[PDB]
Amino acid sequence: MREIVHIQAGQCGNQIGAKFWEVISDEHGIDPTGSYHGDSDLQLERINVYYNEATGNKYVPRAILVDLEPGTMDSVRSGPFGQIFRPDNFVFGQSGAGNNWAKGHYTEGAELVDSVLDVVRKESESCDCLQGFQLTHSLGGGTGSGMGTLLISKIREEYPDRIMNTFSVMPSPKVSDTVVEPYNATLSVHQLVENTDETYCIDNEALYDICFRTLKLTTPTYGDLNHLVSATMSGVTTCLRFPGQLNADLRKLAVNMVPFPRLHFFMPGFAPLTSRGSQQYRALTVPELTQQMFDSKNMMAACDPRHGRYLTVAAIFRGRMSMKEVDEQMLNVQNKNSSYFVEWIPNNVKTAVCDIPPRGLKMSATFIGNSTAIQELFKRISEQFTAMFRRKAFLHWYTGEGMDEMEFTEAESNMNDLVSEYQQYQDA
Amino acid sequence: MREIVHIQAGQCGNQIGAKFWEVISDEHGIDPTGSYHGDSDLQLERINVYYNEATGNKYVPRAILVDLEPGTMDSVRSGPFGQIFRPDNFVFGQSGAGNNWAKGHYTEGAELVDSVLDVVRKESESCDCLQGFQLTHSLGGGTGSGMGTLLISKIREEYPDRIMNTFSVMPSPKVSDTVVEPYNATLSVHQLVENTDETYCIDNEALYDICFRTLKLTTPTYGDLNHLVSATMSGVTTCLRFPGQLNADLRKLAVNMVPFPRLHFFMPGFAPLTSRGSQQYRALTVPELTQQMFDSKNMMAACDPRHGRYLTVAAIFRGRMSMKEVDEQMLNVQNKNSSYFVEWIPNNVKTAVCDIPPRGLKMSATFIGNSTAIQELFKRISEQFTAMFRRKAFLHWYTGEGMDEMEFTEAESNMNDLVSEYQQYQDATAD
Amino acid sequence: MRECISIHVGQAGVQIGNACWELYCLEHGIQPDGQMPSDKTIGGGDDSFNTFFSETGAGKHVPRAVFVDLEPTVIDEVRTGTYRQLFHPEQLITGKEDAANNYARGHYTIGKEIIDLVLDRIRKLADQCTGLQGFLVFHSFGGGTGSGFTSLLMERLSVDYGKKSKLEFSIYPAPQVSTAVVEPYNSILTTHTTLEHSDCAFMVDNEAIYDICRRNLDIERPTYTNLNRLISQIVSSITASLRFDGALNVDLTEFQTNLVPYPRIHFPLATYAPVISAEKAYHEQLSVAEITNACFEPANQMVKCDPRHGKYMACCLLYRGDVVPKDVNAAIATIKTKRSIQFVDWCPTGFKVGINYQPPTVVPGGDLAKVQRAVCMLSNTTAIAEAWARLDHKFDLMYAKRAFVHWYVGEGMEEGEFSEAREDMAALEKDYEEVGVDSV
Amino acid sequence: MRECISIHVGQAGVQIGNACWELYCLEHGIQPDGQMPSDKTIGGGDDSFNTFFSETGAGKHVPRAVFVDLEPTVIDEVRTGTYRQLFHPEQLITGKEDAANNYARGHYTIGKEIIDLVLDRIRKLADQCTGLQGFLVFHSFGGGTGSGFTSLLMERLSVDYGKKSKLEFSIYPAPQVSTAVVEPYNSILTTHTTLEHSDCAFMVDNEAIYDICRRNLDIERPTYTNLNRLISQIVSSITASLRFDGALNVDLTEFQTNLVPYPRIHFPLATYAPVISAEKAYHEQLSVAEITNACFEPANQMVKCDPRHGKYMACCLLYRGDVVPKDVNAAIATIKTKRSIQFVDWCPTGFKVGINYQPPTVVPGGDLAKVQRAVCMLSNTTAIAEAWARLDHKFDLMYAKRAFVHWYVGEGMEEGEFSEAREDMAALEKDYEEVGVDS
Ligand SMILES: Nc1nc2c(ncn2[C@@H]2O[C@H](COP(=O)(O)OP(=O)(O)OP(=O)(O)O)[C@@H](O)[C@H]2O)c(=O)[nH]1
Ligand SMILES: Nc1nc2c(ncn2[C@@H]2O[C@H](COP(=O)(O)OP(=O)(O)OP(=O)(O)O)[C@@H](O)[C@H]2O)c(=O)[nH]1
Ligand SMILES: Nc1nc2c(ncn2[C@@H]2O[C@H](COP(=O)(O)OP(=O)(O)O)[C@@H](O)[C@H]2O)c(=O)[nH]1
Ligand SMILES: Nc1nc2c(ncn2[C@@H]2O[C@H](COP(=O)(O)OP(=O)(O)O)[C@@H](O)[C@H]2O)c(=O)[nH]1
Ligand SMILES: COc1ccc(/N=N\c2cc(OC)c(CCBr)c(OC)c2)cc1O
Ligand SMILES: [Ca+2]
Ligand SMILES: [Ca+2]
Ligand SMILES: [Mg+2]
Ligand SMILES: [Mg+2]
Ligand SMILES: [Mg+2]
Ligand SMILES: [Mg+2]
Repeated sequence: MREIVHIQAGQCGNQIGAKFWEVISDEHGIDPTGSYHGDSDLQLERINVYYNEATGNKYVPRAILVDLEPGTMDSVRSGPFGQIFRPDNFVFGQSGAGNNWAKGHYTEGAELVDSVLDVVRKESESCDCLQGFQLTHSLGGGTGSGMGTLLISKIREEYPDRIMNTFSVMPSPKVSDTVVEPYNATLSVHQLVENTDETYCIDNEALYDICFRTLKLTTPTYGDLNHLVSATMSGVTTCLRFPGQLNADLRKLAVNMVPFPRLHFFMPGFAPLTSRGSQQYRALTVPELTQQMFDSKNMMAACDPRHGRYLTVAAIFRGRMSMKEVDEQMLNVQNKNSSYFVEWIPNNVKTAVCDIPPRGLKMSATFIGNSTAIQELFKRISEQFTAMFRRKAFLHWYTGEGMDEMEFTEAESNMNDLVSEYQQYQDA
Repeated sequence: MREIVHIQAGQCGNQIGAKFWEVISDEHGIDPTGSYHGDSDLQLERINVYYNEATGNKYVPRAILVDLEPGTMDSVRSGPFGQIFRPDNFVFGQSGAGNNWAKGHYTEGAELVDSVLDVVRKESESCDCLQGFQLTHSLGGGTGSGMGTLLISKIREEYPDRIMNTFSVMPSPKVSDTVVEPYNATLSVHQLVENTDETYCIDNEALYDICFRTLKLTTPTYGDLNHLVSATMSGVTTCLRFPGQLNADLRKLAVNMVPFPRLHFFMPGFAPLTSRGSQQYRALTVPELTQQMFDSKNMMAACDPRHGRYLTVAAIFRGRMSMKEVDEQMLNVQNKNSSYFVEWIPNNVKTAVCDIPPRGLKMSATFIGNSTAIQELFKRISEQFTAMFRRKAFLHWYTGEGMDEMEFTEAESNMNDLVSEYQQYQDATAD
Repeated sequence: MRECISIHVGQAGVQIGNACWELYCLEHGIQPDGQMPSDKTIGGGDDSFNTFFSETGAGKHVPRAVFVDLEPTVIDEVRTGTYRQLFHPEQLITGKEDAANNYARGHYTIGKEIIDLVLDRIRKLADQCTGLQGFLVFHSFGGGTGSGFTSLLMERLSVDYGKKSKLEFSIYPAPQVSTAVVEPYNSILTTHTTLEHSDCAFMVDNEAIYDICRRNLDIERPTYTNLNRLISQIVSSITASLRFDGALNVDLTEFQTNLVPYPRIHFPLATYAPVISAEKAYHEQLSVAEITNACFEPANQMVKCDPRHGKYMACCLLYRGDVVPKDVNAAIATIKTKRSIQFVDWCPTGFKVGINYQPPTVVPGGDLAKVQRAVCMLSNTTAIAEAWARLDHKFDLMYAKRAFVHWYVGEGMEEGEFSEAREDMAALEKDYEEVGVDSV
Repeated sequence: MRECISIHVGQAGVQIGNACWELYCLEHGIQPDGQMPSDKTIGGGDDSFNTFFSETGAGKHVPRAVFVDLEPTVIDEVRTGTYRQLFHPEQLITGKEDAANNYARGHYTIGKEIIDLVLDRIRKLADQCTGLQGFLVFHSFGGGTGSGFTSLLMERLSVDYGKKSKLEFSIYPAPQVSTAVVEPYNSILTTHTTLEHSDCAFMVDNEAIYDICRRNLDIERPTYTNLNRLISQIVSSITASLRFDGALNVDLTEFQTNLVPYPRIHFPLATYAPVISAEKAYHEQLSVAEITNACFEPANQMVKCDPRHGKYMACCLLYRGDVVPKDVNAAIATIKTKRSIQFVDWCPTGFKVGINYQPPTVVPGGDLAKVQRAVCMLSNTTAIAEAWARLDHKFDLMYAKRAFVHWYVGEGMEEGEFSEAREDMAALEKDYEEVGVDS
């Protein structure tokens, strides 16, 4: 049955997670009360990947909602699709994490973590062929960053052979809540390097630039940012939700996308870039879809791919289109940018097609790249970490929760190594 | 409920003491029988500080009347507001003191110092929250000089953490009562330097001079001298009797005026001094009040403030004026006279305002200064003392009571140090 | 939920408490008898204003507040004032004899007689909280109670409540309104004694407030009533984040993480705009850009100091009323250029913004004009050390001669506690020096 | 009579096995429910098709087949398809999770747990055989199951059935259709492990079948259905000798005697002609000489190589349809002179010829047109070593940087098995060079 168990933790993780369920529910013909009201059998062929079948022919998402404060919990329970969520899958505290990784990972999160693990199991217990876990969170706060990584460590201990995949939102000074966001991010990236198999780097800096530079949105909101996120999450999970010539799962994804274990951070890309209302009166030729997908202005992570090299690429075209012209246009790209693909991994670009497009678009394209250019992201966070840590500024917010400086030193040393490893294959 | 217990001792003590109660009684709207006949609620807000409530809406002063002789006490009982006082709080003897400090401190005053104490305890115990004691006396006589300081010492033993405030009258030969007055004064100043927290120096020489020169009074009597004292006691106690903060009580005054324990002798000033002269055109303004208030001619002490420096100063204006003008004028005096203010005590001049002016004055201004120039007053006593002691004049008056010459030279050398201290801080700099 | 208890100590703390709670009521629609017709949940609820107001079964909304003073005259006015029915009597605590402008009496001689009772009352309030967040402490630096008793209370609060956060709204002494000569002494003593027990302190320089009331409000001779009405506006702006909700409203605890880079460096500088009289407000409306620029005028600051002679480590802008983000962004952009905002090299040069949508209120008969939008800027700048230097220097002038020191030693204190307090002040001044130095 | 059991492993093996068994039925007259009106001995017999079909008392004809996949979505198709009635539930073995395109996972992790079950289900089939000849194993090179599990199966089959023949039908990986980046890894690993356990292996390169489908059938984007329906035509031509009366390649041992003189060099090239689009309503009927000559055209080979630049070791010609010998001899006489056919000196230069009078059957609704004569040429030429060279080079590019190796080491396989397989591959390449290279 290849079931997937979804977890969303913290404010960011629960707002992007709720948008994800609202988007793919629509695509699978489910309504806010969990009853199927669609027209295609393709919508239900792999519905059990993300949904449990309720007693009375309704579908409930295999999702667990986690937070250290009830604020965002209630915003979801009051949203459009808030009623489709199993009421017993809401685990929350009252104290909050104060944008503090330490509180989320060591002190406040320490007491909620079993309540969360109790639901994961109940939910995994009901899985016929559990495939792995999928987690949504930001890295710049405390609950999703600190507790989120604590859950990953907890879950891997009990399911050491299931696949662990995360949608992780990187912080950026252009959309910042607090100044300690680099501290929170660096400590989390060290966890992710060790404890997950696949991480989608969703960069708030990139999301901001797309909204302000391309979409012409003067004062972008998290709703605008999150519209890009859900479109990306829809596309990047298309191969798991619908049947195709390639019946993909998380493990097959990992075995073909990650050549070296630590290098498991992917750049997502999406085309066409649309806005809230949008309009889409002119459809896009596959040549346009393909050329947009690979431009830096369509990257969901602020990295210039030309500054690096693609180790492995994975692309999906959605809608009624000539699979021949998709093949032609994709092979024309590899030849137009041959020097941005490593030559020691033959045939490292794989493309798939699915005739079911997302809501409000005649055709689209999504793309994951395992590219050495991702090193620019980690470098940017590293430089901001160091400017503060050099003077031990704001450290008292963490040492007052039992943390030592050595932990920070350790965390950054491991992230500079990761930058080095990426640099090592840029010159091959 | 910040009660003060008032004590009057001796002729001067009861004289100026009687006029004090006359004046503040008229300000708070209390008649000679103790009924309230005023018009403003501000008169009864702090009435408890100086008056007890008596069953039936009577207001009795919290005063104790004391003297080694019945003369003055019969008279205070027959003047205005004589019936206001509690007849129990009259404590008089009969042997008298003969203007001899030794008799009031060791022998005669001793026989009577217990009776006075029982009345103090009775009044003190009846206080919601006792504040301190204020004593009106003289330093030249025998009773208020000798036994007044004996009382201060006895009260301090039982109330060691309360405030001890005195209105001490200095002797001047222009109003001379007796020749031995420099002895009594020195022996008293030695007690006041050690056993009181704050002493107002009401100087008979300064009072006589105001009446002669300014008020143009050829034959100034004790009644004329005392109208000046009563005007001073009225203003110097204004911030204790009416709503408002800043020196609202005796301890806050002590903390803000006494930078070193021994230097607790204040120079009072008053304006307008022309209480009943013959030059009209007064047209008193905030600027003129400030100017006059800091002039040697307006000081109830024979010292020129420009011969020393102010450690601290407290000024209170009464009447209807613009606060901003007072502020500006008070600033203009400090700036224009900066050389006469120690630089090491920052913001050492505080100003208070009260809406209620004194009886018969559109506006007045009272001044309390802690100035090193006061050593002029102590120097005058010392050299008059030394003129007698050098020749051992009249010592038998005191040795016959048991005193020894060491007691004289002790008080002598102590007051020499007091002058030395004031000079030390006059020359101290901030760099 | 996440309740804050407020504690008002001494005259200044009590009278500022008056101004604040009167304003809170007019901002939430609470009447002087504690009834809130808009509140549809009787006896309780988890509304944002419940962080500061509890609820009885009769629908009364009672401030989570304790007033304390070592003498009754000031609290007696609350007990018989317009809002006498808002508080239970047990919330108003008074002694019979105050500190006499003496730290020693506030911390020991007199204060020790009433401390237990004050803590017992605070406990009562705390037991009614589902998630106590911390305490707000209002006091003066210069008074005997405001310094001495506050320090004693601060120390006891750390014992009974551990690391639960304590914020200070302190009054810094100014000569135009000072009531005691020894106020520098009391100031340094309480500052040294509370530094390690306080997570954040908002200093209000009485001279800054006095001069603003004079220039901006056209008040010839400001009184405590004038100063206090304007202070409560600053306090209302800072606490509004916890008493209101909104899509763009940011919690003060979030700013707290940005405002305090090291434990001892927890003194933010507050600016408020617009401070305008009705006679002048009528005519000119004030845009977001206009009020934002006013926040970088030295003349509008709560503490006298020149921020262009220092370096910023944090800048928070707390807008309130008719304000949309597009305007704020435009304003900062221009400010960033026409101004000299210099940040230390170890922290990002950004402006943290929060926008409450509940517009500002004015007490009837106040001197401030009613405006459609306002802003309070909270910034951590090394420039505030100037206020430390000035206060420290007045201390040095007196202590060199040991002036007035006998009033403290006579109460039990030792000279060593003066040099100790001063040594601390000296380190604090060096601490501000060091955070501003550039990195290697 | 001697029996053959077919084993289908992985997705490619199962889906190709489906296409073949469907074809077998259309060719022999077996209906989708197992009935055979042509067959007159009910529930018994010793006819030539009994080598692939057993009989029940009720007249049902059952394929001697076994389908094994580590995941059920592909075998469920067989279990609910058109010929579902043809198979017994025990003939379909499905697992829980697949090999994840990981040879290691297929051979070591999932393999250790399913091997015994599969061997038992085969034992049941064998027990029903009076004189089993051996096995035909269908699988892909690149799949984790097709490569990882298959090699372990071949290892055990050699133990359980020593004197039996093992024949292979292997799908060689092509990027146009490949699904994983590590398929070169899986190809080298399984080739090294099966080499000693396979007697003869027919490689089909998906690149060749793909282009034949676009060039000759006019299919823009060929899918597995197109690809597979053509592969089963070749497979059917190869196995027709076992299911029909004849004298050439009548048992799995002749396939080696006639095509494999060196054991290690057991990869014959398959060429097939004519491939004609069923959308061509009118087409000229190619002659024996014309279709025979097309056998030496590169475009028609199952693997894209150049036989002109190699040597021959054995050439088999298998015609189906209207072919009299006289025409074949005439065709061979010409192709000798014109074309460049050079045999190894240690071998006779000639051709073994087999003619089956029944012409090729085409699945109705398929892509291929009905023809009156077709030919499959099986030739053991050193030219096929080109495919080993390209595959070995792709292996070398990745293994040089140790890319993706951690996936295999994490299943318990040790890294040294990689170079041990590569060392074997390098030996194979040199074996080909020596058999047919000159100064
Ligand atoms: N802004 C402001 N400052 C005040 C107020 N009341 C007093 N102050 C200032 O506070 C200082 C004196 O402290 P207070 O609060 O009066 O004294 P306290 O804390 O009651 O202390 P004690 O009277 O000695 O027991 C001086 O600097 C005054 O100017 C007020 O209502 N507002
Ligand atoms: N000709 C042909 N090739 C196929 C078919 N299915 C898969 N392939 C090819 O075989 C390789 C993948 O092997 P599969 O059979 O899909 O894999 P598997 O044996 O199921 O292995 P796992 O999925 O890893 O358990 C790729 O080169 C595919 O292109 C098919 O039906 N026909
Ligand atoms: N894209 C996006 N980023 C968000 C969102 N909410 C918060 N963030 C970012 O996440 C970080 C703060 O983490 P948050 O989820 O608020 O904290 P937590 O509740 O402690 O996990 C900052 O970098 C924010 O900019 C959101 O809805 N969308
Ligand atoms: N101003 C003033 N001084 C007085 C008065 N009566 C006495 N003195 C002074 O008091 C001193 C003598 O003390 P006195 O009170 O007569 O004697 P005692 O009763 O023994 O203390 C002399 O310097 C007198 O001038 C009076 O009514 N007013
Ligand atoms: C090495 O290159 C590969 C990457 C992956 C993959 N495995 N199958 C996939 C492929 C997908 O990308 C194209 C997706 C949709 C992402 Br737009 C997928 O679900 C996430 C699984 C197989 C590969 O050969
Ligand atoms: Ca309520
Ligand atoms: Ca038969
Ligand atoms: Mg947040
Ligand atoms: Mg006499
Ligand atoms: Mg007070
Ligand atoms: Mg499979």
